[PDB]
Amino acid sequence: TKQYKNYVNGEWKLSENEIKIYEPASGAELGSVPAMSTEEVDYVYASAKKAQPAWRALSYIERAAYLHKVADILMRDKEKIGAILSKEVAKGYKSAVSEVVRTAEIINYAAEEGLRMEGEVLEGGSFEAASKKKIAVVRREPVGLVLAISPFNYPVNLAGSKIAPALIAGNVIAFKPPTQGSISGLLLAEAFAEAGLPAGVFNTITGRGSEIGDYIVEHQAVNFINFTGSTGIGERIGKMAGMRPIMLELGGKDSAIVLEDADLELTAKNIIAGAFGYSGQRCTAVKRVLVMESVADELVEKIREKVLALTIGNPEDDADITPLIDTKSADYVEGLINDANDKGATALTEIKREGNLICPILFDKVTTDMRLAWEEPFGPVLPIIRVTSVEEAIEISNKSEYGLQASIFTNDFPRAFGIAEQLEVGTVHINNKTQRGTDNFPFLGAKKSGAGIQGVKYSIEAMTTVKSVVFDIK
Amino acid sequence: TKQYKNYVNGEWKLSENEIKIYEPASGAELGSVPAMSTEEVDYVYASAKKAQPAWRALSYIERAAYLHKVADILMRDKEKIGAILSKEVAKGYKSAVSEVVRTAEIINYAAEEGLRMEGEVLEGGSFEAASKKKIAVVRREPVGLVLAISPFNYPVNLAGSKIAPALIAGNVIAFKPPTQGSISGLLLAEAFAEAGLPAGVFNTITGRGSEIGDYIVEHQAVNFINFTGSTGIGERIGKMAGMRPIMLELGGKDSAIVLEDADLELTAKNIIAGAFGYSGQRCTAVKRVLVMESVADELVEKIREKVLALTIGNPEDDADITPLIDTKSADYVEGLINDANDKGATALTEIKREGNLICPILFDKVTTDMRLAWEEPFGPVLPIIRVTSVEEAIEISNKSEYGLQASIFTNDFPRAFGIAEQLEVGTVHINNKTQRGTDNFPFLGAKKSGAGIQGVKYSIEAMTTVKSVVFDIK
Amino acid sequence: TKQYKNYVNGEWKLSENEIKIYEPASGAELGSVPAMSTEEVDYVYASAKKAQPAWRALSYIERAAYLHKVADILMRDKEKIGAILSKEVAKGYKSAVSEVVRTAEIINYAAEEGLRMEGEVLEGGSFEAASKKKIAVVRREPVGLVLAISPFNYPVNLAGSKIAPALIAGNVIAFKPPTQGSISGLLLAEAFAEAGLPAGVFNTITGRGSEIGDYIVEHQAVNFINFTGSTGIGERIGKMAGMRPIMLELGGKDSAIVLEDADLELTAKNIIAGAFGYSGQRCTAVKRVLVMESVADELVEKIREKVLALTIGNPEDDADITPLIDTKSADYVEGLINDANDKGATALTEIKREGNLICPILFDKVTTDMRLAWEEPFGPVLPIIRVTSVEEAIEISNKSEYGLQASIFTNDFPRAFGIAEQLEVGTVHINNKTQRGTDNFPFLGAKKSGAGIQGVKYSIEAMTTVKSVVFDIK
Amino acid sequence: TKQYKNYVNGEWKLSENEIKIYEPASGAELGSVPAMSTEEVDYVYASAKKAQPAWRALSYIERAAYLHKVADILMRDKEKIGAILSKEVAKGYKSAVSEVVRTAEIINYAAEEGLRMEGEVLEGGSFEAASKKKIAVVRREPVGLVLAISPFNYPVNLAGSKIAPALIAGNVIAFKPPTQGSISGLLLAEAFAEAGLPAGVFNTITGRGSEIGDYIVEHQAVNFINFTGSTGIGERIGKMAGMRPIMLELGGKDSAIVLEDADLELTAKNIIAGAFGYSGQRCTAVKRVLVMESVADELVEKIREKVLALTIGNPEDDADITPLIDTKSADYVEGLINDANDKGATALTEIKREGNLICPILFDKVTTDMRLAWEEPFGPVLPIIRVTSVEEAIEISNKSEYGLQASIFTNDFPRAFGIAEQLEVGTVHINNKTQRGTDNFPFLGAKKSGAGIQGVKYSIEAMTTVKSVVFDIK
Repeated sequence: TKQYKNYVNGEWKLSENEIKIYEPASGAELGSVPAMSTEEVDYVYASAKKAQPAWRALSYIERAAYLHKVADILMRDKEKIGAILSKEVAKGYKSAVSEVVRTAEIINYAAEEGLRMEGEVLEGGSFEAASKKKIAVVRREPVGLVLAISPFNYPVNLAGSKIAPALIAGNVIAFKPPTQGSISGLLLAEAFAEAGLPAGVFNTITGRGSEIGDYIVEHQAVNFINFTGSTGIGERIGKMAGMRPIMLELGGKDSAIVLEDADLELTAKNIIAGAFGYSGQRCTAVKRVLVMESVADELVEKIREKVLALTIGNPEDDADITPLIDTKSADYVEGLINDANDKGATALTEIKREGNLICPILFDKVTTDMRLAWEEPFGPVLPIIRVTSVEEAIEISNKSEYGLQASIFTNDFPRAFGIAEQLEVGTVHINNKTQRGTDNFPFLGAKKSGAGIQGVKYSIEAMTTVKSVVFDIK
Repeated sequence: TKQYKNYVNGEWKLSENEIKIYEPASGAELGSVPAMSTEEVDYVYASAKKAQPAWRALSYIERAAYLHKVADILMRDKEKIGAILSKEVAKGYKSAVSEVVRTAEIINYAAEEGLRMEGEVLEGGSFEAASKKKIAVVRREPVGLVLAISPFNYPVNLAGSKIAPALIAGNVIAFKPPTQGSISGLLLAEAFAEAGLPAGVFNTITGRGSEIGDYIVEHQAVNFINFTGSTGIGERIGKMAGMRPIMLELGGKDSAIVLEDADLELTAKNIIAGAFGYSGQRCTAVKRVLVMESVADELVEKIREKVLALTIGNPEDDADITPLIDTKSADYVEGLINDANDKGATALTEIKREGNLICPILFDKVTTDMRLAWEEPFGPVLPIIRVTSVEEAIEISNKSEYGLQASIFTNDFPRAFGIAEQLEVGTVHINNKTQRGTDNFPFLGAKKSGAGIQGVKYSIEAMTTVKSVVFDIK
Repeated sequence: TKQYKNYVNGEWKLSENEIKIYEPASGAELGSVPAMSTEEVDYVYASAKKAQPAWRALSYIERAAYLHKVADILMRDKEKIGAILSKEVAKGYKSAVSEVVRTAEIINYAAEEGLRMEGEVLEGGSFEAASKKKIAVVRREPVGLVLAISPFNYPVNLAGSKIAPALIAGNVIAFKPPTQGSISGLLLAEAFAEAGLPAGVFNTITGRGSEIGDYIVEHQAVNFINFTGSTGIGERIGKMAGMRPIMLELGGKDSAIVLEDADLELTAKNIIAGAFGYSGQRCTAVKRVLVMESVADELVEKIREKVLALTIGNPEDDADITPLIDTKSADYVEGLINDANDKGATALTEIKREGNLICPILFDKVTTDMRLAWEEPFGPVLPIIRVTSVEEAIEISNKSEYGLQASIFTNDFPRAFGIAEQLEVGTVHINNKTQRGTDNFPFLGAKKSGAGIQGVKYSIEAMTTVKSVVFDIK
Repeated sequence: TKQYKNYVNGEWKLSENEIKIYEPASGAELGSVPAMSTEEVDYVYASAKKAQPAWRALSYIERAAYLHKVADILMRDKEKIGAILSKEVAKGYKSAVSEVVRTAEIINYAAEEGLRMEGEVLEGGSFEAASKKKIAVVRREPVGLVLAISPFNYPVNLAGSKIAPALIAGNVIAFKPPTQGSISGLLLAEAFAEAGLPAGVFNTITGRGSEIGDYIVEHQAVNFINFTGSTGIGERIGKMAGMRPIMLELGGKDSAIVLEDADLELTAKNIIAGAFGYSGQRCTAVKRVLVMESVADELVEKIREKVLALTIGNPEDDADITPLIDTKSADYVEGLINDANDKGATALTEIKREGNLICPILFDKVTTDMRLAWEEPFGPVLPIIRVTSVEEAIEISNKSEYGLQASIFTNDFPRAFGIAEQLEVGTVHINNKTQRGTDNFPFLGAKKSGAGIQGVKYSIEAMTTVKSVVFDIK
């Protein structure tokens, strides 16, 4: 079989055992990745800790140059990498190539953002007259070794957004991609290998959850854990971290609040795009519509018609709706569809499943007593919940355990800003669908949606600490 | 006569000659102020330069405590000071007392804003690998001696907004109030004297323009000139400054852009307040209305009626419209009223003048061919100019030589933000009248309206320089 | 007995059970504090969550005014409060009064630091051409309810440093002081009650660890846990926090690195002050001396003599060395003294204990094989460890599990900066003893010494989150 | 003759008249440049003002890409450009090639520094309770058209340090290089032409001072004047600017303060390098040594010997000492040498001049009564002034009208920081020669040495203004 290797301490290494990966859309084998042992994980960390001092000793300019080369290589092989990424996670080909390009953009931006690292000088005389000759020279420093873990829906992009910001500051990296998406993660590692970064500064890890899952997080060598995935695992990682710093991006149930003075055509278009992108397999996606009753009927018809125009099919054909990641996922989405349909909701598009390919579906008349009103599906299913007041919309929205982002469709901005202050989310989009949009902007979530503030600049601050040197002037 | 003295080097001093001040509303004598000689100005500067080093040597906390005491004293004597300020510049009594309270607020805020002064530490390795062991410790420093000159409409408030920000940073002060308003300026000086600031750090100057006007600005001892007054004088000061730093707040012809979807009642109320406050004797005041033709008639009627509700009379009665500062001013405003009325404009309120008291007047159908469409009157007269497109409104607005602030009345914010980017002004108020409002916000003007960015924080940065100390780590 | 009450939802409340507090120096009863039940804790949290929205709705200026009043009241009653604080934790009277004054200073500073809260505006066109009309308006927001827990050595000061920074931002407070020091904590609460803050925004909690210890931390109502205490408890709190934000200040074993070119008299004086203050019961205190062999003998003699000049006795007499907090503590310190003495170290001052009062002791010839070389004693005992190179000093220092602060005594600054970059600590003092010194400066620790960056400004950033509003310009 | 053209509005243009340029070292003709008329200057400005709006409308990312291409082209042709620059200003070949490379570094750095432009959001409730619902969205904006004028000693480097920072922010450029160095300036223009920037955004100007000198500065189309040259011209430009913003880097007389505990070998080496680089034709260069008497004799001998090792000759041979820019310059330097020698100073190296090539000379026993002690020579001549106290050194130093930078050679840093606070300069180098070193660091001068703060980041802030949009939340 086409056997892939891990990049450890400047060497490509196979393990005694391996894991075979198949294509979610065809079932065809793509190749295999190593199934690491805890001893092999120990070697990755030892190598990283060994290389850190010399990496930190380099100038910012040299570290940025390395990252810039990685990005150039990725741009060169985007079609090559995109081809395999498309097949591994059943993502449309064009979209798969876009993820690689966006990974290059974030890597370049983090390189330049991080080389403009600066500290501050504080005055003792600001707080006390007797300490006026005392000043504090404060400079930023890396936290050490960072463990970065990416998700299946963006195995390459949501890896680079952790790796580049960590490396430019002087930290070393141990990268753990998702098993379903590990081949693409190893393809990303090749660019780092070709760029020539010193041995041990960048390493990869692959294996089975029951063998190295808790082990990679609990390890004393790890100084920071940056992760994107499920809420359950995220909660667990937070506890296993102890008092060590973390960054987590978990679930979402983004709501789109639609007022009576909204532009319904623009609203309909943005909701369709945000809700069905990648078959609904996104954390930042419109997952519930809270619309004022007086404009509900009209909005639902626009959305209904647009759903019927979506393409359904294979990754190679660039279909809007592709097969879901695995059988277990489709089974879950199916169970939510049954609950709503059996409880009274009105399905405005046909319920159909062939293999793991679920056709897009719009559900009207959804009530807070239904599972679909609160649970994150991660499938092509959108619920419409009608309200009679903006106050009610705010209550239902904040009632959720999630708080990633929110959309407000209205022509009254001062009012939209007021509502936005009340919503328990990280980001609020006015007259636009939710999105991580513009990686320079802050990205965070409230309640169970996460911990820590992302976005290039914020990721760098998060994965660095401070060093204060105090002395008296004579 | 009640003879006032200047505060110089910890002493109250009279001059051989004096200037008598009268009340603009009654003509009654208020007292007299010294008419300084150039030699006396030389002594003020010599004293200030002598005291600067020891003042700079104090801690930030000690300098803030002094300023806080000045503010407490002003609050104690607000009725006392307000009484005389009301009579000196013909400002309503209540309003006169408000200026003193606002002066105390700015003094306290500048004290606390300035004690939180901090520098930065820069990395050599950001720009060049070879310089990675080189860092730069950058701290703020005062510019030296600051010459502060206040205006007649706010002789105390627009003095403190220069003095406090300058003093907290470590600069010394030479304060020159307007001749008509010098008594109030000397009343402000008493608080500084009672607070006990060291001799020479704060001093006052009074005299005749033809004797010390250019002299006080051209003097080599002066390191910064902070001024508020007329555009002509401002231009002249900029030239006399040479290459020395300055801060100027000059004229204005603020426009209120009214779109077809605006709330006309709110628009009418804000325009009336902004245009007639203190009889129009303000730089930041609505001085021209650019309204879309379709809503013009309705807006003009609301404004017409509100003008008729304004009170007209004496300062002691807290009238909205009080007598103008002097005869020359009323004569000028009168000439602008004749030009417009003789050229065809439609006066919607009677033209009346008794002494230097001009009744408020609204002019409809004003064209760009009239003087009133461009010239700053500084009197109770408001011109209405009708337009047929937002593009035309933007052209007429930017056509002016002034660029202080602007108002936009509309319910479309994204569009308002777009228009705002096109307007050549410092500040744009959406659905509200222009104003220096909130002294923490930046205050500046484009084109002929000024030089430098004001507002507490920005005033401190402006009146300070930087000191960079570079060394290599071993 | 003199029975104290908790301040809950604007009311003073007793519990069914109580805890009697005695004076560590005399054994005399001071009074009693409530022993809360889990239901009573539920009421405190419910009240706080209920009052938060209206508290957040107030302007920054109003919240600062409240805090300023609290500080003024504390200053008024400093002797009154200091008298009892001195007796409760066996701290010298004058020093006890100083803690109250410093608490007032931090409360006032946090009020003014927090009202100058500002956000940022980011450009979409910085990252992508297609997003140039998109901007992000980012403003700070409170995290919700903050649980503040203070230590016994600074029950009032290290309470206010958490409370004020939390309150000014818009968060509500639940304050849990140490049981031994709960009376002083309740005396601090009286100032908050007299200042008139709304019911529910500030509340206190007192009780037994085995009844409400884990309960107060695990509670879902709590959004942030700010704590100062032991490393063991700190680790536990971090785990119980889950993925919720925290702030921890734990143990320390600060080292004083002394080079051959150091000024030995200044070094000796600073080491004596830092090591014996409050009988060694401080986290930021010189706890081990790593001196170059060639200057060791001379330094040890200076330190020896200075130890003999320290006063020993009762709190009311302002003695340098007062009785330790409790019997268990003295027993522990005693065990460390025996280990070192039995293993070969050279005691240069007599070993004596009467009650819980341990006389100050200096130990020379300490080796890394002794407990005293690594364990935090929290008693008047100082170990001297000789080295032969700066490289050895750095290895021994970083070998510790703690990393709060460090001192370097030398006349070569460029070299001191280089060493400082290698030390695994938060703050490095050059030619001065360690200290939290100047509460505006950052205060943090590495490894097991803590989590999060303190200092007024940093405490405010830590206990706040961000809210991003994104929209497109037209 | 090899006739060069100006780049105007996307076209290369000749003028009716021209100016022939010769090589300062050989007298051989290099070619010719246009001698523009005032009408031709009018066309450059009209074209620039016409192109500005569309340039400002592009995204930051697009403007940075353009600048990055300019830098890549310069790197490609460095030998080509360096060859001619070496001959035009008589600069060593290798050094001439270094200037081009450094120009590329600054252009790339300014591109990335400028795309990370961000504003701030301010709270109304910080200053007043009644204004809590009012916020200010503040974003940066370009000033318009920038006139950049470079010097002869760095015609290309000190052009790019103005151009790149101006262009990335959205301003348009009109570049005026020195006549002696205009060919190299036009070679720099070719890179901008090849990079394909829109017509009118970048333009060049060449001509005679008596024809377009005041004209280019006084022109109303110009919004900012950025200049590097002589103090006399700089003063004049400041006055001609009126109240428009400026940036000036003028003369210098940098002093090297040498204390008794200094490392004399390191001191000697740094002084030689700083004083004789490019034959002393630098603003930031050690121009006077203020050494404590007790170590003077030893330092002077080291310096004496090192001067004798300097190479003297032609640009093509990479000599340390090359011929001076013109005859008038050599004549001036000669006059300073005579004054000192005739007044009693001790010349420790021979006085020799052949053509415009003056051999390097060291003058000991210089007194404040000699011209060489205060006047900027711009030639290979270094004066040694002995002092008896640090206080005296500080007085003599600050006595100068110049205040660019300063060096302090000592092993006592706390003391060096104290002295640095007293020195009236922009930058102070501890144990190193003066230099613009690291273009990310701030670069400014006190007194007659300039106006405005340079350095990449500071240059961008200087050539931009602010736009404040204020509105109320509902």
